[PDB]
Amino acid sequence: PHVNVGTIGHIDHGKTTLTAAICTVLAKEGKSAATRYDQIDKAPEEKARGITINSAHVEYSSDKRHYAHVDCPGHADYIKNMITGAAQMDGAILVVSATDSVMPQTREHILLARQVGVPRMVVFLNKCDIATDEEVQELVAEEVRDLLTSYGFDGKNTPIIYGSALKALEGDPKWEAKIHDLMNAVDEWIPTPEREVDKPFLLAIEDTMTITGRGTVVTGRVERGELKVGQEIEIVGLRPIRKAVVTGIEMFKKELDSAMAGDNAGVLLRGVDRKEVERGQVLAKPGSIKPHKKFKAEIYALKKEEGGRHTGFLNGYRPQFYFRTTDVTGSISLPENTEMVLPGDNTSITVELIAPIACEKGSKFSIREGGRTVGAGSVTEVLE
Amino acid sequence: PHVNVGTIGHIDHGKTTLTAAICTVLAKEGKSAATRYDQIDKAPEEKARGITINSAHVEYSSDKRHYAHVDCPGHADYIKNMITGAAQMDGAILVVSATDSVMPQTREHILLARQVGVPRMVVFLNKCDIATDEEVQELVAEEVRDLLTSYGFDGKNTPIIYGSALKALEGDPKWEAKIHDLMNAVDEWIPTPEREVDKPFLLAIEDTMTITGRGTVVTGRVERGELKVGQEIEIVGLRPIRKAVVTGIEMFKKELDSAMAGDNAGVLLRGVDRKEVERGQVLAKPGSIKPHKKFKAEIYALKKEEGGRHTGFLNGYRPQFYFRTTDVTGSISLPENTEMVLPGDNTSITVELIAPIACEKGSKFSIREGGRTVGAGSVTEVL
Ligand SMILES: Nc1nc2c(ncn2[C@@H]2O[C@H](COP(=O)(O)OP(=O)(O)O)[C@@H](O)[C@H]2O)c(=O)[nH]1
Ligand SMILES: Nc1nc2c(ncn2[C@@H]2O[C@H](COP(=O)(O)OP(=O)(O)O)[C@@H](O)[C@H]2O)c(=O)[nH]1
Ligand SMILES: [Mg+2]
Ligand SMILES: [Mg+2]
Repeated sequence: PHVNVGTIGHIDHGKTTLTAAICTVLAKEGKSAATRYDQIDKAPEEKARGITINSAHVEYSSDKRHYAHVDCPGHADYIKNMITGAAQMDGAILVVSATDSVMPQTREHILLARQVGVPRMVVFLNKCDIATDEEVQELVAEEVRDLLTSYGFDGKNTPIIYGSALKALEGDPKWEAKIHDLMNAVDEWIPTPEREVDKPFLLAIEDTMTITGRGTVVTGRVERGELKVGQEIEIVGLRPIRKAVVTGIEMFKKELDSAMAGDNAGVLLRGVDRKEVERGQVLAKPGSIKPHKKFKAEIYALKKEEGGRHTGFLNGYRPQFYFRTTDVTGSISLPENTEMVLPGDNTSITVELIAPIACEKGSKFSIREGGRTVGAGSVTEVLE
Repeated sequence: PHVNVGTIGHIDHGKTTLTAAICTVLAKEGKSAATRYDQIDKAPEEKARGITINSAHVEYSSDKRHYAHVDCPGHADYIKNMITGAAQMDGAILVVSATDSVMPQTREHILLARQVGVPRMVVFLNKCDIATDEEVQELVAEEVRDLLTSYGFDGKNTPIIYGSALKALEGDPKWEAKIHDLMNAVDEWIPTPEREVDKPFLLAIEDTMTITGRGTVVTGRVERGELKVGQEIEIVGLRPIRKAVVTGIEMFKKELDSAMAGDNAGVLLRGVDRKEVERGQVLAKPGSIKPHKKFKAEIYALKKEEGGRHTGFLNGYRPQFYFRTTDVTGSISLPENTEMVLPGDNTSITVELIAPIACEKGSKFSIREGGRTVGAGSVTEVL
């Protein structure tokens, strides 16, 4: 079980150089492959549910943990990666050039990280081989700390390493030591992710089937947590919420006592009629998630050359919102002074659905029109 | 009195080419000067102190009016120019590429145009030599109209000319004709600006004085309008608003009967004690402007190299707000999810001053910290 991290920050501040520096320094101890800057600086197109992103992925391990590291060419790739959940960062490495201090994309990545629930951050104050004046370095560091605090992060205790990603790539051991310092800070500051099996149980219902005399079997993938026979669940979304007692769990055709995250299982609910359950609802640990018709979210509207809309949309745009296994029609309201959202834009929106869906902070959804995906979103607030 | 216009729109949609095309076509009638694209596109960057705005300037006359036309290279130049007011625009020529449709800077320039008070717009749907197929052009046109309307403009009646800036510049007479259609649209849709001397009188008080035998005399520059001896004015700002009759106007050590925009004049006020006036107040036509402690504004934060802050400021920043002649301390409240404003940024803000200052929509001000200018703003709403 590895830890997911990534290099965020303003363009040309040194994310890719730092990524190559980590891999190069760690490869000398046999803890990574010798990944070169030019392999990562290339924009490697990938596809994650309709959204095309240029994104690089490397792997390395520390003395304590193994890491999966994401790095992206463009600011637009970071927006797309974080909203869709294609990245999923247990912790972020914020690169800030000491010669430029905080820049607009530095703030946007930190805000997006707060909205998609990135727990913690470690800062690499880069280009200190250029900005050698310590008073300059401290002024940038104090600005980064204020920025982290203003967005809910622990600016006082966030580790900030003063280094040079370039000179570390060159083999200068004085600057290589900062790469070691950054790795220890990541080991100690970025928490090990909670296993999906310890989270509140959730299963997205795909099919229903009546077992005459006993109840109704609902089938779907357990997204997180663990369910046990005899436990009580809630059926959330679309229809009025209700509780049910699980009397059976089967996967192939064997009868199992439990189901956990990753399982595609049939769940027998005692006394529930097939008309009470439908696709799009979720089984959930009672009280762990609620139904909502109104929510706030950050969205990315796909460009025309990505299969998205060809023109912008206004207030009152009424598309379909795809949540896990089904779509629900909703109406979109826009923030003040945003009167048109164009293809390629990312913006906050407020959505009033016609039917309630089970959603929380961090729920992912696709915006669809005529069956094609025109945008992707991440729920930031349940507003009901 | 010429009309101030300018090309706005997303980068690479043809603003500079259209600017050169307008002059080149009208120069054939002696109504402008033949202008190549490189004269404006490759002009050098600006090498001075303070806020740095890159902008080119041309002149041309249509059949009915004379025009001063400004064209800027970068998006940041348009933000700075419109917020500070150095690019005062009685009307705008929005350039939109028929190949790319409306882009984020197209919407951004329209929003900024409304906040600084640009009343009207004509649209030059450009690159119709590439995007032949009048159906494709008409779709982009409807998108521009919907965008114009969504931001408070009359998108339904806004003149839209389907042209090609390049082929007009190169002398294609079919496309040259669309330059003349654009001039007709500007002549008829862009309203002639109201004369400065005809606007409601405003004077910004700089100095106050007691002529022991005569009375209180306030001195300042007339921002707009005209003041005549015997008229009633209002003293707006820093004190409860009151009225007073003008009994004297002095300039160049002579008693005069009137003062107008641009004049620096000492104004003698009847029944006003010196403790009732002070720098930062304004004299104004009664009811034309009100004092406010709270307002909304679009501001541009100066970069470090422009003499501004080296670091970003947070919610609750309490700087000075320099209005015409004096600064008033005030607190800044930022829009949602904007927790820090960096040097070089532009953002809408809400301000609460410690004292009421006379202000209105379009009032310009500076943000100052320790005496040095760190930002420039334009009031968008008074509360
Ligand atoms: N002097 C110096 N240059 C650096 C450093 N890190 C990156 N650069 C340079 O800055 C430029 C951008 O770095 P890159 O990693 O591409 O930035 P990214 O866009 O944030 O990935 C490249 O030309 C690097 O060589 C550093 O620590 N010191
Ligand atoms: N084919 C064609 N190209 C154009 C037209 N107008 C502008 N261009 C091209 O678009 C590019 C950018 O135009 P420019 O005037 O610099 O746009 P600006 O950045 O808004 O000022 C230039 O290479 C022009 O040659 C047009 O009507 N037709
Ligand atoms: Mg990079
Ligand atoms: Mg230009």
